[PDB]
Amino acid sequence: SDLEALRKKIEEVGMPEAVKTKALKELDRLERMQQGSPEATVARTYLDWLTEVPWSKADPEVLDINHTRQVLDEDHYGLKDVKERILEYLAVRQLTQGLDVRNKAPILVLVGPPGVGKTSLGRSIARSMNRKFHRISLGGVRDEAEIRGHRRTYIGAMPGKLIHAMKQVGVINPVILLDEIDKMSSDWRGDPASAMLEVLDPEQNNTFTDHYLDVPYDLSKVFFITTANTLQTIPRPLLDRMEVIEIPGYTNMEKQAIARQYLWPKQVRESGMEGRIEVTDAAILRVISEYTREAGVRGLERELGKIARKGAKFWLEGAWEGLRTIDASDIPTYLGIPRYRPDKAETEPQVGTAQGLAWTPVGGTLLTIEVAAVPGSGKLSLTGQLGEVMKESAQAALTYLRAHTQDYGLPEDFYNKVDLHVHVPDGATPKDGPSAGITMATAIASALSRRPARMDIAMTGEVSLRGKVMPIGGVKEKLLAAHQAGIHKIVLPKDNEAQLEELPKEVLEGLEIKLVEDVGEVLEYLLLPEPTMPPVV
Amino acid sequence: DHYGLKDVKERILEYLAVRQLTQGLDVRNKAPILVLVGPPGVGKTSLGRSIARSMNRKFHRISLGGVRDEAEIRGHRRTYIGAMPGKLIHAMKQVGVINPVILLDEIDKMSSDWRGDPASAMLEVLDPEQNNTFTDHYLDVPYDLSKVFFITTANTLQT
Ligand SMILES: *[B]([O])([O])[C]([C]C1=[C][C]=[C][C]=[C]1)[N]C(=O)[C]([C]C1=[C][C]=[C][C]=[C]1)[N]C(=O)C1=[C]N=[C][C]=N1
Ligand SMILES: Nc1ncnc2c1ncn2[C@@H]1O[C@H](COP(=O)(O)OP(=O)(O)O)[C@@H](O)[C@H]1O
Repeated sequence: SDLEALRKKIEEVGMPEAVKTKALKELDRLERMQQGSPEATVARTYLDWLTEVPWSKADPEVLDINHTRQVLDEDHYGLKDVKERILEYLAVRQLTQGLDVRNKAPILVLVGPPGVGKTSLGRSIARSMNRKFHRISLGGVRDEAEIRGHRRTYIGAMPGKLIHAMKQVGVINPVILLDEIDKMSSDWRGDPASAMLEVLDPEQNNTFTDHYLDVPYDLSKVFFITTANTLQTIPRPLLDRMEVIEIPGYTNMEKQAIARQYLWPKQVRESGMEGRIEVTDAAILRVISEYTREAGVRGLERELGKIARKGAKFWLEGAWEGLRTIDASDIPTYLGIPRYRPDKAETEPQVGTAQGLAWTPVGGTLLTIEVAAVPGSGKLSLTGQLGEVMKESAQAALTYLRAHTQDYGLPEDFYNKVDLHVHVPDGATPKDGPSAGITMATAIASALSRRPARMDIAMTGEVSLRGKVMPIGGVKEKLLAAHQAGIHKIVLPKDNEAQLEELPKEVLEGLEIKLVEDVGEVLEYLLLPEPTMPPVV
Repeated sequence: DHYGLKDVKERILEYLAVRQLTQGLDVRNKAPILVLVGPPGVGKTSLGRSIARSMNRKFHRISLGGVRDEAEIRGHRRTYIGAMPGKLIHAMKQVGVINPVILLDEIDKMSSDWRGDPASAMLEVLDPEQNNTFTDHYLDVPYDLSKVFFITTANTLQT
């Protein structure tokens, strides 16, 4: 009577008319499963979903931003303006919920380096709305292999892994998540972006065309959270209807915060030791700096585990009572020898030198431009694997000085008898871009005038010929690098006064950001008023 | 539809005249299909949907830039136990109007790799004496492509 039990469950689940006739034809067709079977064994994976797929299994959608906020921060730190845009996508649905919402609304998409929080939010955003998070690992699909299930052309007509999200969950109003959509390639037959349109259509996400599940499934509420790292490979006909929210990356303060309570324990327990060893907050800072050189945090936790594991072996090597503590005075005994020096400022004013700030995709760096003035013919040597653009900024600063030899008390004929030389340690890393011109403008001015330039001041500003300081890019990462180096005075163009707000409130208080517009402001600020070394001529 | 463009719309009012004023002849005789240009601030094909809507017709769209294979507009032979025809007839299917206007969707990045160049496919329907003489793999029968008023518009005119 099992061939009749298929009636019992198919007639009782659901059922919408859109999927009613889809069984009334095959409710009888598959009963020939004694011989073969071309069309009787290929229908057990037909009802076993239909007899098991949920219908109308609803859930109380959270209409309380405090239900979300008070638990989102319960899982993640910082990302304030980021979390500001997150809620900004949330309550747009609950303003027209039920009807006049599912018909048209943008799609949330998260982009950021793969170390920073990208998937945990999915479990965080879903649990905060009484649904079921699901991490469809799309990394591995770049072709027309499985974006919609096969036909009934074989016995292995297992549904599409996409619609299996509707199978794995037991409700009809889930939170379905994707991973790294830019891991595709739409350059051959069966464009893998075509189906995703219908899957993500803010108009027909209630019709899921397939090849074995011939009926386009009707899914009323399917909350979506899309993740990626590169906007480029993301399909074009999909990107154009996504209110994408970027995920920036961490700072050396929050990097100490997360690992203080999240990464360290969630790696200590799994390290056998369930509270029999603990690392001090000061010690983490070393591991924060001297071994962590990643934008995200995926690289960080691996070190702490390596501490725990190699720490665990010490127990079997020799026991110790209670919990053993680990401070910044014993870390190398666990992780080995450091791999990245810190970048600490120098304090004592030096001749013809300045503190340059450089942006890098993994943070910020404090570079030290240094120049020399030797009796020569007037050449200009720009050394240190400098980029072609920066070399232009060097003369740009130098030429400005040449027309103002009296105004800063420079040598009258330094264009002619003083052969400069600009170096930027280290010598192996390609340094590029016009922003550092304000600094160069300083050291060159100092080196000629023999008045030292104080180093407790950071500076960065692109220079123009007649002398106006122009805006730069990446003020956020640079300043953050400057503070963690221990600098408390910064010089910055007037234009970038706007983007000063992105810094945390604390660092902004720590720095006395001098805001300038012309170089004449800087050279009075930075140069010692007295001559300490003899000139060239 | 939009605001301004008094120097824009008429350049199609000076285009549709060749069809109404002369029907049967000079209405499908290899007419010059449109093209538009402007800064990258204005919504340009936003006028597109308001062309059929302006003439009461309907509208469909297939990404010709994404048209680079035979699972696209080209046909699927009837030998198989399952296969879908080209999106040309499918486009005709989703619509209920034999002349569905189609913007040249993203053809601005048109490649011409294997499985039929999307240009040769247009040659059949675009040619005024060939559109009535289509040919599928889904079928074999010369299928009369009456009209698909392509609205060509992009900011690339080289590849
Ligand atoms: B400026 O262009 O933003 C700056 C100039 C500079 C600063 C410090 C030392 C040397 C030069 N350069 C950079 O920030 C560049 C990145 C860049 C390049 C072009 C346009 C914008 C930004 N980064 C570096 O040169 C760099 C950073 N870290 C290590 C090595 N090089
Ligand atoms: N704001 C945050 N608070 C706590 N942990 C975080 C935060 N952001 C990221 N993480 C950690 O980063 C890790 C990311 O891992 P995973 O999700 O596998 O990679 P991806 O970042 O590519 O999604 C998680 O283990 C998570 O614990």
